[PDB]
Amino acid sequence: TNIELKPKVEAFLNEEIKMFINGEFVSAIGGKTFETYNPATEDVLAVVCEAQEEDIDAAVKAARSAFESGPWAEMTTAERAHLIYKLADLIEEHREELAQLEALDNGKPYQVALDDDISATVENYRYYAGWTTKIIGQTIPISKDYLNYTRHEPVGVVGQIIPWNFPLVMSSWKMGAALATGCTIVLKPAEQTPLSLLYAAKLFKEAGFPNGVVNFVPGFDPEAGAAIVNHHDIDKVAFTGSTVTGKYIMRQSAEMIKHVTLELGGKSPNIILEDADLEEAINGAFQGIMYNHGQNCSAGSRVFVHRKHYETVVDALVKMANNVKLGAGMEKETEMGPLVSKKQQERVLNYIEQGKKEGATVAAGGERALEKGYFVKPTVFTDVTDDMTIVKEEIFGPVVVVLPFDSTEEVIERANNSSYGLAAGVWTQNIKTGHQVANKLKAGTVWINDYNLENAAAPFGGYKQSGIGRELGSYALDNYTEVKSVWVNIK
Amino acid sequence: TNIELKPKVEAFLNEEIKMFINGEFVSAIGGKTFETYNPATEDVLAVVCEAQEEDIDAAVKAARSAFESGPWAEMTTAERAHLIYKLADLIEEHREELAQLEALDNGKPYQVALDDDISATVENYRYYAGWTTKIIGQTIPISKDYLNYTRHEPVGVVGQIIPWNFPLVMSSWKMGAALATGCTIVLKPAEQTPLSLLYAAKLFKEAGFPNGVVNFVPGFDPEAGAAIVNHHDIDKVAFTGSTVTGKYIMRQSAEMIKHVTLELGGKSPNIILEDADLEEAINGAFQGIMYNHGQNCSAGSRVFVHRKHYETVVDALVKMANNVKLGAGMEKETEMGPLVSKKQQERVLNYIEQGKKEGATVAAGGERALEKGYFVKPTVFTDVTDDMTIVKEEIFGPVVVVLPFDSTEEVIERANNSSYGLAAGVWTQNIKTGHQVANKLKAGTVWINDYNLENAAAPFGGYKQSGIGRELGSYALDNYTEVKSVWVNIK
Amino acid sequence: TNIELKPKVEAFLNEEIKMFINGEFVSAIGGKTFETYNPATEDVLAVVCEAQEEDIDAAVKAARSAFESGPWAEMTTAERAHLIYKLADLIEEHREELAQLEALDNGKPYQVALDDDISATVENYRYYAGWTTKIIGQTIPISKDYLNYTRHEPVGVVGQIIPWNFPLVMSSWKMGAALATGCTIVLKPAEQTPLSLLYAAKLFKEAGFPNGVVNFVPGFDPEAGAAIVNHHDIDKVAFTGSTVTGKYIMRQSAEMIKHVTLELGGKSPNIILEDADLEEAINGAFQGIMYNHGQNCSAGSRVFVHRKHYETVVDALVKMANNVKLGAGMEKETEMGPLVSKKQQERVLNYIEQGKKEGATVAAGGERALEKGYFVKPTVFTDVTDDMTIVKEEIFGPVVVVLPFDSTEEVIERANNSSYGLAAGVWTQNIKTGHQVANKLKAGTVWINDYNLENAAAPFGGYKQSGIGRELGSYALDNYTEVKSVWVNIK
Amino acid sequence: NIELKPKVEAFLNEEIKMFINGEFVSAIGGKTFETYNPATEDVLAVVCEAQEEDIDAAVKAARSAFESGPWAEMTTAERAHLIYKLADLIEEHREELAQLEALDNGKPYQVALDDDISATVENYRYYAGWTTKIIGQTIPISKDYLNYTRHEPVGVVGQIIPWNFPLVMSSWKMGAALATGCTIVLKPAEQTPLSLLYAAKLFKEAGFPNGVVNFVPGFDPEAGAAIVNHHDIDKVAFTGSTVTGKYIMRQSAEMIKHVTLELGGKSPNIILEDADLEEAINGAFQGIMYNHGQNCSAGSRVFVHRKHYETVVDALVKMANNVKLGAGMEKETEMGPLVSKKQQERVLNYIEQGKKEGATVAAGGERALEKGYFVKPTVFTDVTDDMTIVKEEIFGPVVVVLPFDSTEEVIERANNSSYGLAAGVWTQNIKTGHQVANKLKAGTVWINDYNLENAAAPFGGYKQSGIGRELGSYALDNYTEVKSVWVNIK
Ligand code: NA
Ligand code: NA
Ligand code: NA
Ligand code: NA
Ligand code: NA
Ligand code: NA
Ligand code: NA
Ligand code: NA
Repeated sequence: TNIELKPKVEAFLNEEIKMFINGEFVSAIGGKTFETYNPATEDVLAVVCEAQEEDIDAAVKAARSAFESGPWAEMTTAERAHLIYKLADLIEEHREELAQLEALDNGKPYQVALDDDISATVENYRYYAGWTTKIIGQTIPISKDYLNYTRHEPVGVVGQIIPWNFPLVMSSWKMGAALATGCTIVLKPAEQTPLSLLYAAKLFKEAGFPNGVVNFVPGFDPEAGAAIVNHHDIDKVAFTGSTVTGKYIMRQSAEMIKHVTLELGGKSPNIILEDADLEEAINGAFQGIMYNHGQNCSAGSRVFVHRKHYETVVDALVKMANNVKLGAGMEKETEMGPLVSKKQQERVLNYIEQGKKEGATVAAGGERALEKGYFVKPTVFTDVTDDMTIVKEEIFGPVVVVLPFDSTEEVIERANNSSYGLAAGVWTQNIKTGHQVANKLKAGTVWINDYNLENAAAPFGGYKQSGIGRELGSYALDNYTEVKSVWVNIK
Repeated sequence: TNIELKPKVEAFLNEEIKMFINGEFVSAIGGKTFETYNPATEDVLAVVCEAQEEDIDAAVKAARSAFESGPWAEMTTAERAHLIYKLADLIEEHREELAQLEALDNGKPYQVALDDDISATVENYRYYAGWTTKIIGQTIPISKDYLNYTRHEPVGVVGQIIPWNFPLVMSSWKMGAALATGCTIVLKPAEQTPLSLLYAAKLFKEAGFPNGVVNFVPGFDPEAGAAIVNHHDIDKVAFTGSTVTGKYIMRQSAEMIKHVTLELGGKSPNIILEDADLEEAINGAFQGIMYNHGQNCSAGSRVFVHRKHYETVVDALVKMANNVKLGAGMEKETEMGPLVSKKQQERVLNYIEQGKKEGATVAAGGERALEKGYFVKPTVFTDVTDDMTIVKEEIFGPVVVVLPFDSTEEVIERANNSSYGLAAGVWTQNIKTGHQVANKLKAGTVWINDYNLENAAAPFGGYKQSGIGRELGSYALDNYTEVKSVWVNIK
Repeated sequence: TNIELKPKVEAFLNEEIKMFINGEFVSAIGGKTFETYNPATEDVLAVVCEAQEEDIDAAVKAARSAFESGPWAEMTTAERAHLIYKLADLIEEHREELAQLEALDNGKPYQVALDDDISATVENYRYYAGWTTKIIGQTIPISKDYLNYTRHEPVGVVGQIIPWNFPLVMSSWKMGAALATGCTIVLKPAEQTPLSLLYAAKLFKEAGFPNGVVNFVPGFDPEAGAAIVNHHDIDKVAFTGSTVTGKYIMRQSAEMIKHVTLELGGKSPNIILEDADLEEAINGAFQGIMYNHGQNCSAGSRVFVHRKHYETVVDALVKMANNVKLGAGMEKETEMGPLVSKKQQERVLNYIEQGKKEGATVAAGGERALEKGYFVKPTVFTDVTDDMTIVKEEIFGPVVVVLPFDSTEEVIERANNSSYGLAAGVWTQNIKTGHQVANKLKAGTVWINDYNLENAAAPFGGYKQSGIGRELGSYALDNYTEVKSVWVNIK
Repeated sequence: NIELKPKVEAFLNEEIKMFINGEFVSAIGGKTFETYNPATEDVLAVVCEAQEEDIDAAVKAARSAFESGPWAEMTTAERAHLIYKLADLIEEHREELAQLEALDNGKPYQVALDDDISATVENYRYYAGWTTKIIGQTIPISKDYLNYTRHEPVGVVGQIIPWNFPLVMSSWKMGAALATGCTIVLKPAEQTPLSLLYAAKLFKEAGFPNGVVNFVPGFDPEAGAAIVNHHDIDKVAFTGSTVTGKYIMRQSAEMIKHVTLELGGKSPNIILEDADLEEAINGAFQGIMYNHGQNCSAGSRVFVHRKHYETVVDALVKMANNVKLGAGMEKETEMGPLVSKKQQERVLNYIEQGKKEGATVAAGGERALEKGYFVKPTVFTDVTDDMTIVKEEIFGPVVVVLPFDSTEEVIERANNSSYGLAAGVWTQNIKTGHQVANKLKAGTVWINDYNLENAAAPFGGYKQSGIGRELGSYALDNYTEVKSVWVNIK
């Protein structure tokens, strides 16, 4: 039993989905299109204009112009704040449309898209609306003969690329901080998930964003992706997605000495210590990995359990795994949707095979589910060791690896022995051991007796090969900023 | 008349010069040595142990181990501040020694190595010892169910590579900020100028630095340099030198998703507007380019002159160029010493040639000077245009191009039309013009009615191809930190 | 002639004006009422419920209980930020009603209350709405054995008392910062101008403020004001008004060791140096004193003019003083309305007399104007000396004193020679002088080539007897915060 | 028996001079007063006595040093250097300063050396580092203006400090004020002027230009009032009794002088049911007995969960009777005398008042030894919230121990006080520690510890325990005026 389609999403899917360049909704200069799918049913869900290299130079020129002259270059910070703020309101106004688009286009459940994704995107904008007037430089006291101050100047035209797992919320992670600073934007959504953002384009127009401040260019990584990465007149690039493609972007960026920001993958450890509150910790371990179908860079894909509790938690995770209600995002019953694509499904089925072939046991799941659509069963793997492919590599599906350990110093050593370092979970009732452990984990975010919490105000990012830089909080601003130290001789 | 050699610099130079690894003075593991020259006389100044890849490896291991355990991992921020402070005192103490080594090894005049270099380095250390206790994170008010806090953790083992133009002071730009955050160090000084730093090693030992906190690995870019940029166990990398080599570093760093900071070359404009205080602006224009033999990334290598004053400044720059007293850095009368090497003298005479062949006029200088040593005459070029190699590329010598202009909007445009953006100078008595112009120039440092000022407390660095990141100031600390977001569930 | 009453101000004025306690519009417990006047006609404007000691108690209990429990105490910073922003929207929707109310009740011209007062009140609440999410504390690295962190906790219930010269805007200076930290508020408007704020009360309720977060108690200083400064359960106090009463408030606050923030009077200098753009400076000097009929603690009430220009600026100010069009605030052609009260007209006419008695000359104005109304003619005094009453005391009317000077060193001395230090203006085209002079003036804000500019983002407050603390900008938050330093032993 | 350092003997062999305008001077009118050794009750030294006219010479010297000459023209680096040189000298003279503290204040030598001197050295080192990092803001409002703020030194500051940590308290005051570029008129307590007056040599030697610091010993109604009421002092800072604080703020009002106050307390130290009991017992005991209880943030109220009450009472009584009482300059002393006759009497009198309202003295409750201002460490039992000794700052080694049955009950009883200086929480639970910390109305909260202070971390009172914070970056704001500059560039 189904969620009735919102009239505005009907009217929107009923037509070719246009790109948004220089204030206008447009086709690709050359007329190419591509299809996005409903991953639950595998039908074409919409036909979308495809940005080629040439649509990207157009988007760069519009952003370059909006950055140098016209209202965006001349507004006070109070006016810019006010724009970002009205955007937040219109989005909030269209919350149901956007959540349906996310459910339909990404696959995730409607009600979680609404409660989590949409509300976070709104609040992110609202939080960044707030920074615009508060991005301060320094005055530095050095000597009587000089006034010394710094300016935090927006770097300019920003190229941003985002993946398909939290489409709209990620557009906001990118654009809220970049906009707060006065930059202009050329942003490409993922091929699997363009609809969320191109719908939101209506909302930027209604809010009154001047022409060119924001430019949305959907398409493929080798064409629209590359053309952004390689553009001579883009001042800075931010990317989230595969550790692999990150390497590429940094390499390409070398050429222009362009600042890079990278939010990449993870194999984040979720540590249940001997004195954890097991009630809570089991739920955390399960939510840790299963939330968004495991399609989450910071998923707790390695669940470490003290030996005392090992069997209890395996038994619980197994029971909860076989209980998940799989089905369509737009069906009210659904607890976990399908994976985003056929390719994504095949890759995680592959990993499960490698798991088996390496000698690990599947204690639940391990295979596809349902009649059509890209589903996989929640999977729990057991009898696992540290050097196994499934324990080392990011799978990006509802697949968890559970790992006994015997001492605190041991679990920190094994949690840290990864070139990933996005996130980590620690479950202990003890005040001393919670901080001591959090301190010693090499990870950008540590939750003590929780997991998977994000907020506009708290920075998020990787150590080691999980990333360069932070997004969210005050920290994300520095990425979009170029520091100028002015010395005024006054002797 | 010669500056008399210091007893301690004589003893140091009488022996093979050792590397500094894990608290110990040592030879290269394979016993290789290389020679470093006195650029005034072309003699061998010293023989120096040469670090190979395996030496770099021993430096990383010693750094990794001083980072994870032992006194440096365990001491309070106050004990760390004190070490850095005592270091600065010890340097102040051996100031004449270090100044002679800079005169001898690098070439610059003794007195200016004493008053500028040694003194700035001492001051940089003292400024940074002050940060150690004040490196602060946030507590973030989000919700009554969580304590949210960030930690600024040292990134770990830091690979650092510096050039030959301000050898000691440049070692402090790297080490001050890094050590202040708790980081550990493997640092390579330039093949041309290893002595300052290797002498200074005595002082880190004497100050009581724990073993392996700091490691000094003299040698070549293809060997020691590459081994640092490629090492898998180095967490972060910092480099200053050619935009050329910067690109290579950034590209290799991509493999490991390693954070990079780059301080690179410039073609910095020094702009003399109509209402300049002309007597002042003339000296700033001459000093802007001639200071340190023009071997200065932020040299005012393009002097822009409002047309009314163009002839006047040229004549002055010519008369001044021809009066500089060239000689050995250890002779008392010397105002400008030799260029650092035969290679550098060739690169610069070459640029001058290209200058002549593209139609520019050599108004003063234009050739080598004296019987021996790597000397080039201070050089003034007129009848230049924006598209000339000599006006577009970094020469890295005492060579200046003078350009007339007719309007402020014109000179703004022409100053900015460059891939570089390290520094700029503007001279004007007017309150509005000063800041308007400063705001409009794309440059990491803008001096209004001054030039070439640096201080520990003020960040320095390039826009565009002049770099990524900042050194000095609070800002430099961010380069050596990883931000950890901790969520403490208190529901 | 006349601007017609808005329907909603008509409805509001046909009725007894109710107070606002604990989310309810109420009468005084004892049912007392008082009158407020149109200063243009002397007519009764409205009758208003009069808060007594018992009404303050009821207000404080409601604020205390809204601080300790219920939605305001539970809600996230995001929700709290959102309430403050919806408030600002409503104030903007009612912009015309609020401006009429201000013109009618305080006396200033409608157009300026609308363009200045209301828009600045909107912008102040928009600005602080952004802060609630960014009131950050510190994590302080001291020793591995501890976690150190500080929380900025809201002080609690705060008592705020404001004057009559900018009634609504001044309510936002106090409440914007206080509410952003999560404090609750008991606020008393001036007896001359309660209307704005009590109309604004609808808007707090309609925006969804929880019961008791905000409580408005109109009345008199000996009853309602006194009950506020003396109340044992009010945690913190903030006042703006005469230096005299500030003294009283600070004294009284000593008995409870209560943080005080005071915003008081001035005798601010506006200084025209030899190389000023004389045209902009003349206008700047005239607006500086004449804006808001001189009822402005930071009015440029001593105009210092370099000798070469004295006569020119005296002529122009006399002519300008003679030309201002005096009229009711609700007549469309009026440039300056009347002073707020009979008492105020009397005090300033008295100052004028005194000025005359001490041997100063009245170059313009110096007497009442029109048939009815608390009007006073814009007034210019010449032949003044530094120890005269009129040049030392705050007059709070459209009365200015013009003094010649001969050197920069001289005018700095004379400007600073005052117990006041609220503000200062300097007019010069020279980049050195503008900064030199502004560095040496003892004033909380200094305008170089302008005057009377305020913005939510820039701090305002006085040196010496002009006050304690700052309002506006990030700085104002500190006044409403109590710093907690937490030590977590993790040994 | 610890022997006098030769430079300490030299210092005490002479009348003790004030320090004004870089000069060691006698009082203009020639008055002197005595300071005593509170272990032996003999005069320890005869000190020049500052009168109103001396404070007035000090303010002039200070005003002049702020407004012109080297202290007003130095780079922040030069100024930092002077502060660091001071810290070194203090460290060089650590044994001398420690002995003076032990002799003048009464505290044990080893503690004076290990705590007081090292803390004061650290404070100056810490603040020397700030002088270069006192930054203001550049504020992006509009393109027509450059907006920036300067954090300027407020000017000549007036500082008054108590006798319980004489040298460290001179640093909490001077460190942050000097870092901002202010100049100083400082009065040490009449009971303990010596450390400061010795340290004055080190300021001169470090190269402080004349009149940057000026030290004026004497009495609160003469030198003290002169400072608070002086027309040319820009700002005032005081630490001492809640009562003198009211007077200070009261007087300060007349000139709209910024006040910073650090005052008394009755701080709770709360042992919950899941504390580590061995650790919480030691902390409860140190928390009150450290520095003989003459410590505004002494945990003078120990709340114990009912389950553990009798256990901790037993241990506190045992440890209270174990402390070794004696002279500060004697090798084995763990706790010395109170600072004066008047203090010893105030405290015995609080003891009487507790007995007579019905509390039981489970240990101590009377003077100790033949001569000197000693009182036995004292533990109070059968106490209720209502009693004098439980509401009022006693300021001696006297603890009151109270049972509680619930976390809500103890939080409310801890908070039910006009004080809020500090608090301690003992519990092994991660949630409970931060919830409780969050709820206590107190400027610093220690979780599983007590009495920790460090130059980096703010210290200060809620409610009547003070206004403002000292230490940390926070302290700088008290010594600063914020100037907001607008530059029209339209
Ligand atoms: Na799709
Ligand atoms: Na990384
Ligand atoms: Na050399
Ligand atoms: Na750059
Ligand atoms: Na009225
Ligand atoms: Na004041
Ligand atoms: Na004494
Ligand atoms: Na207080």
